[PDB]
Amino acid sequence: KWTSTAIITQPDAAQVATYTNALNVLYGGNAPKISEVQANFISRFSSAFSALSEVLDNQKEREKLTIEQSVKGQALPLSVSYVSTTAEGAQRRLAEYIQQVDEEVAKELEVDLKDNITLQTKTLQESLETQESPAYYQTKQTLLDIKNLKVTADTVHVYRYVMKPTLPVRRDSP
Amino acid sequence: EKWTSTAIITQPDAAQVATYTNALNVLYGGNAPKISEVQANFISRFSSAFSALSEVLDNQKEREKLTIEQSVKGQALPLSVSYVSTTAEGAQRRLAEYIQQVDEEVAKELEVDLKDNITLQTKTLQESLETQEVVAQEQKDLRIKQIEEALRYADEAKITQPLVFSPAYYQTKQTLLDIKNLKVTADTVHVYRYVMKPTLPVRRDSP
Amino acid sequence: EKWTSTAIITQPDAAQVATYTNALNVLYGGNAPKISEVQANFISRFSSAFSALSEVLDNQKEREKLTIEQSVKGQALPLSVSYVSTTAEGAQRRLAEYIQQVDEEVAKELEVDLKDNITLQTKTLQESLETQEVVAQEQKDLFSPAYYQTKQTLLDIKNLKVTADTVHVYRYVMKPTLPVRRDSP
Amino acid sequence: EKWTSTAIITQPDAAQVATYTNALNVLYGGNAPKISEVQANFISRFSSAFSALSEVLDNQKEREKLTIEQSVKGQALPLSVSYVSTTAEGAQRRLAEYIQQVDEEVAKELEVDLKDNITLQTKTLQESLETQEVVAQEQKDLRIKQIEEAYYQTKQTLLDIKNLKVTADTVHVYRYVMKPTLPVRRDSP
Amino acid sequence: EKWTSTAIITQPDAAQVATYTNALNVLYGGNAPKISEVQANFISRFSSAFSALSEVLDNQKEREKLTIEQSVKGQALPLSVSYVSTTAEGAQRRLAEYIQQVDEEVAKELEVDLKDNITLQTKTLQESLETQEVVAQEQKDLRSPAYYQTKQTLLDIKNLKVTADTVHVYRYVMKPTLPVRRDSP
Repeated sequence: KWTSTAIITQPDAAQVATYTNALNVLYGGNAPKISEVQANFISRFSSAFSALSEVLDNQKEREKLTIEQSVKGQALPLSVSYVSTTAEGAQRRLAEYIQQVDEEVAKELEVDLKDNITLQTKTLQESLETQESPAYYQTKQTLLDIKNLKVTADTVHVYRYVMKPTLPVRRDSP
Repeated sequence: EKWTSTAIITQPDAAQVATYTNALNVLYGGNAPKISEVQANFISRFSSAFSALSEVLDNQKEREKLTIEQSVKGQALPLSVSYVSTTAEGAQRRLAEYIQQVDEEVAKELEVDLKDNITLQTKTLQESLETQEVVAQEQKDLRIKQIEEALRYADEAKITQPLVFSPAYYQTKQTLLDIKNLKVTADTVHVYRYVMKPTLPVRRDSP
Repeated sequence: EKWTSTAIITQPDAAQVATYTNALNVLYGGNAPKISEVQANFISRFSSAFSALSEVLDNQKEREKLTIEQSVKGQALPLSVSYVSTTAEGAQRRLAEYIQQVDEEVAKELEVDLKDNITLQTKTLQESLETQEVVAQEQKDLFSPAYYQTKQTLLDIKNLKVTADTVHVYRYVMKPTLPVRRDSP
Repeated sequence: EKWTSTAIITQPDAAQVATYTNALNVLYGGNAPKISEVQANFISRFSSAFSALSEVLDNQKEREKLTIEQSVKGQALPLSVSYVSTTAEGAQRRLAEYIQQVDEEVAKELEVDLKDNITLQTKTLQESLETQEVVAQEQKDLRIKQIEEAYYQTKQTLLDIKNLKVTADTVHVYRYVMKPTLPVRRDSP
Repeated sequence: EKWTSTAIITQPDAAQVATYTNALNVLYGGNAPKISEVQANFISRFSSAFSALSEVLDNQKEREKLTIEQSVKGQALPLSVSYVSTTAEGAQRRLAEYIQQVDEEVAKELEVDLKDNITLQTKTLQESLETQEVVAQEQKDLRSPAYYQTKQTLLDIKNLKVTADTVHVYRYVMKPTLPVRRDSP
């Protein structure tokens, strides 16, 4: 028994920007702030990561995955940990899990947008059917931008490391 | 013969709140609470109720242990709820039931709290127009007799002697149509969302 | 021997705060707190008072255990209060009373705070009305739109019906409990 | 022979903060922090300093146990403070004296901050009065040379600013919810 | 045998943050975050690093113990930082040490970021003035004093001296202590 520990935090503005712009494009000044977006992402992460963790404990060969606030009482950072049989085993699995979550959340979040790109086209292809016009021609520019952006399956990250998972030097006290 | 089952639940997403969020705009527009806020209020209402059920259940004659705690001690969401029982699927069954129980219990309270708002809005809006059109009549009956005070510009005054109102009052009457024609499906209002469904305990607890 | 009764309480209903909140609009228009903010205020004053009582009851020669805590840990509301006593009925009884004690005690301080200002603005508004009345006539020798506002707001101020049965600083989520079983000795 | 005294303390009420809040409006108007925000900031300062005292006192040869913790664990206000001492009446007196000690200490540190914000607004207001004047009068001379070959309130503000001396005696950083108690039982170890 | 030094730290004051905020009030102008927001971000950045240091220091062959926890439990600031070491004075100095070892580490990432931002704003206003010189040409091609403030600022930006030794991400509330007693089993 050896525990690897990573420390993680909300994705930085850079890591969101792609997704956040898409939201501006689609929603103007009703689009949520950058800050809120990062906050939402790490929320989504932790929330899913703690499910992984109940699940991992609820099996024949049980595993201890862990998410807690690094400074007890402070929203960020979050420090995650994992136990495995060998020092390098932990250090590698944690990382794998952190990524496993990230990916799975991210995927779902990309789905939301690629859904909204088509679900809020039904207001853009629905102003052409309203005509067939002064402020009305701005809708033509917005639909051009809602076409100009492409949500690549590698843009969104819902977390950022503060400390990459550790190689434990000592083994766990039993 | 004690096994806990746990679930992880969070605030309801926007879609599950659509119904109630709309009706709140229709009835209020500007001062109407943001989706964010509604979402929060809902989960808050759930968690509060579930923590009461919890207390009830422990003060039963035939004691039950149902719990609610923050999944990441310190973070507001998600909440992880758990329940101990006779058998593994007993726990898993009952957890779920109890979750719907609270959900529903609260969903009803909301639906009631809404039809209560439908009442108090209409009461004032009808009473506003009943004061607006009691005097916008009167002030136009004053004019038809303050001009009928004939003699200061003589012949032309007899030509001085069909109501159209502000588009401010025209809007109010149009919204009060929507507010009086607001339909509340209690089966549409959902108060929490799953992160993880109640678990089927593989092991068994013991101290 | 020792029995613990337990209520669960929360911030007052939007409706339960309505009169008070209104009275603050009439008295302050845009510096007047949101309903939501009065709600949170009120319960905060409840729990602070309730905390104090608790501490006092423990500092008696004849020791009493009254406690307040967040029902879901590290989640603001609801709060669950509890009382220990010698009989299950007695525990339930005394709790509800203490909750009421606190409620009323806070309410009447908040009442007295508002009735300070019904009295206080009827002084600060003749000092803007009857001051602008004779000071108009100093322009007549050597009427304002803001003056009628002052007149109107004062008219509203005197309409205010605030009996100390206005203020309610908490609502139950669950009324005190009748404990089947006593404490683990 | 150990006896714990206990006060419960909260943010100071709107009135005890009157001057300082007004003074903050005088210099910033619509961008001044809310009354509420000041109140919060004040008690936050009290608290932080109180916990310093507390750590300091527990590092004497002559150890003293003075503490501060939220009264409702998990809820920001009120917070309850306690002090242990040798004689019951001795605790109650010292606790209150300490509460007063911190209060005062902090008030002074806020007095300074008022002054520092005066002397930093002044030099940004004047430097924007001068830069609006001597760069828009060089636009009046780029209209005269084109013809050839409420900011007065910002000064009024500045006079109110100049006439904003605020007494030290007004500022209180906490309000009691419960004045420190006289312990009836003694502590059991 | 084993001794514990303790410091209490907070968010940095306006003064310590001025240098950095001024620079943001230039290049982002009115989209610059509030000082409140800046101070907040700083101490956040600090503690995040402090708790990483702590994680590393425990992992060393000879384990080392560095601590960060909220001074008043469940209150945001102040933080209580602490260090254990063999000797009294040694635990004091090495705390202080590890504290500045972080303050620096952070300031340097913040210098790196401001640098990066300067390089973006310069190139974002180069790319604007290369189109504005396609419109300044256009002015007397068919035959504002507002966009002459854009080039006027993009010089304050071009200037900006911001040395990483003038960026402080924490303030002491209490300097690391000299432990009178040793610890205990």
